[PDB]
Amino acid sequence: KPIVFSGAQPSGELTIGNYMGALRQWVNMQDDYHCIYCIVDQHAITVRQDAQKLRKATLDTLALYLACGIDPEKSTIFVQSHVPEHAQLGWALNCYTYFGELSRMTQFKDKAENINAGLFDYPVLMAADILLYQTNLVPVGEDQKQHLELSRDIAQRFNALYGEIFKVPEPFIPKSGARVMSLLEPTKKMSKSDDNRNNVIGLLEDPKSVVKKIKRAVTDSDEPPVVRYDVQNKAGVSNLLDILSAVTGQSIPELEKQFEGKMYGHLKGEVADAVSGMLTELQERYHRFRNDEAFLQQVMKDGAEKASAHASRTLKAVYEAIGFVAKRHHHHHH
Amino acid sequence: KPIVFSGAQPSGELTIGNYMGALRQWVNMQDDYHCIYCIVDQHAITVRQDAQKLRKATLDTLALYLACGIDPEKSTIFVQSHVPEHAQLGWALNCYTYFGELSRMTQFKDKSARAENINAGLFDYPVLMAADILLYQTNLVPVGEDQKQHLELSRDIAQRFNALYGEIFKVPEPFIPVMSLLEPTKKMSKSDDNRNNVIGLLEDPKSVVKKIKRAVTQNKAGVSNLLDILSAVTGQSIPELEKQFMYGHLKGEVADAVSGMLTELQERYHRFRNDEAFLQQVMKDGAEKASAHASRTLKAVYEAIGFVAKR
RNA sequence: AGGGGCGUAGUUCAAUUGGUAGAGCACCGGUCUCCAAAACCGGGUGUUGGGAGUUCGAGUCUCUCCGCCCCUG
RNA sequence: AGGGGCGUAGUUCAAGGUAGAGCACCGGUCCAAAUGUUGGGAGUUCGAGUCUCUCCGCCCCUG
Repeated sequence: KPIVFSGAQPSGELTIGNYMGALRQWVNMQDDYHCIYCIVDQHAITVRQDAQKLRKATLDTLALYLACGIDPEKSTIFVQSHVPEHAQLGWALNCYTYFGELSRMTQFKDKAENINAGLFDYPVLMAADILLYQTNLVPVGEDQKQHLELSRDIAQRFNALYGEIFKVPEPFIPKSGARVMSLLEPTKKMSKSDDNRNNVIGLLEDPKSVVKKIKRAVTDSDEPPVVRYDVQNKAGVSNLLDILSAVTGQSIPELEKQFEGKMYGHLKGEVADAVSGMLTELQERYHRFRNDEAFLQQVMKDGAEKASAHASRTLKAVYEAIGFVAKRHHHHHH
Repeated sequence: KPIVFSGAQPSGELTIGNYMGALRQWVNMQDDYHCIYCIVDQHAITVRQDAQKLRKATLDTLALYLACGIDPEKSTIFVQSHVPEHAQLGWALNCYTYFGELSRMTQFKDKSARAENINAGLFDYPVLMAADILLYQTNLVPVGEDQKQHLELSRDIAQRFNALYGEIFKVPEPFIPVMSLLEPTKKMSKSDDNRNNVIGLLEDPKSVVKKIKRAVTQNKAGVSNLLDILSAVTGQSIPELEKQFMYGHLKGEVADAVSGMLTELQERYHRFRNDEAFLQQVMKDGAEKASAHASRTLKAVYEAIGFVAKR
């Protein structure tokens, strides 16, 4: 079974695009694949932020993944900081990553108040994240192909010097989920990092907010009004259909037939009642999980236990190749 | 009691300058100070090298410190990598050290002048040295071998993290404390390719006699230093030596003097070095003792930073 | 550890010679759409880093603190 | 993932016609001082450090 590493950034309200395009289909693939979901809190402190907020953000992100359907029996779900092997391999990989590679990373080269070594050094740690678990499928994140390429460069550069300690990871492009485009720029896809949030709709949004946001979405000035799928000409109405089709499963031609003679104010309202209906169940659930302090502390405890087992195997193999003397655990440790 | 952290580079072979300069004294200081000795194998990989050699080295270096007199039950001696807290705090302190400060470092800027392995390692290491120090609530750091900037930075980071989160760290302070043979104008350093210009703690009289015979002989400083050595080897002074003392006699006398200083050192090493079970026990006990302290500091950082804690 | 510097609406920038902190962009309304956009029509930004001085008058001069930037070893 | 550039002895180097340096260190005072693998392979050529191709390592660049 192929092993898949995804990272859950503690900040960044999951959008309906994230859900329907990616995580929804990945919920249905936990038995075929060995999916690992790591809450990368050590990657978040690269940017300064409120200590209580990050702690709550970590716990928020956990419950929502659970709320999105990640089964902690089938899949491994943990907090990056709770598995030391991450920092630990991170340092060793610093010695097999070159200054220029890190500095030519398009993001950093761009950044202006916290040019910390975290910001610069994150891509090595992100390669330590992938490589510990012998990952072979990586779902290439947003604006982060560079990063996986650097992981592949690191792992080959290490394995070339010492042997196949690591699996070279390949990018994961699963079943393309729904096509969710930004609500005021249907040319652009929906991004969790969108500074203007009217292009987005988070998974935990008031039915009112869902309505207010789909109401402001861009349409066209076609007279007569038409609900037809033309991605070139009718983008915003195309997008409204792709979203709706995704929530309901109905086809684009079915939707067109259903909206014959209806205007856009109706399609909007209809798309908003369908979105918010989906998010009521997933929001019901979320709070159950978010309130169940015990259950949360258990999914963490069990989850990190499963990770830190698989990671120390790899970390031992690395430190062996490296030239280090092994930690002396107990007389009868092997 | 004042907590002293000192890092032990595996690869470098210790010189008589190191021992009479520091260790010999420090050995007789483990009851007044809380001394900590960290064999920094993770700082060693920033350069490429033979894996098997390092391993040996680490141990050779460990066993040599135990022979020079370091009590594993009075001090904390251990191998850096055997404590994860170091990389854990290294990562976190990476996010509080500025790109400028690091690039500004003399040691990097220069390798960025030309240019062999400009790796994240050569760049981020001064942060890891800061993790090394702040983990153990260090009070005093023996700064030597062009590592004053690295303490300054360690002080400057501790001041910064503290100023934002609480006084979780202690600001380290520089502890206030022989020249190279064929270049008395230069000091005797383990990091000198010419080991004819140095004299190892484990060198045998034949090799010790041989190396000193070629010593260049304040205006005759090769003489002056060759005498200074005896001054610390014998216990005598300069006037007693200026009176007691051709130059072959001085050379032959520092030979029998220094190799006579190395005796219990060498004899202890060969028993320690081969008793791998003893080493295994010393690395296990030091590491267990180090984690217990380092994990305490680390817990406090992880709470200040805002991380959810484990259990 | 020494040594230099910078700090203005959300953002990018002004404010001559010490005399009334303003623009673009973004954003917000209003008009406008079935809804949106666009289009017009307006609107509002600001801890001038914090504090202390100097002056009749300080974004402009001085000090101090803060944070960051640059330099050296 | 793509696109350029570089590679000579320990080190810095010199030079389509058969590879020279320097510095470094090793040889020759009581004591001390005071060389060739042109990255590898394959081509083109009478002839290849030089030209083409390919690989390897690193450097620069883009997202």
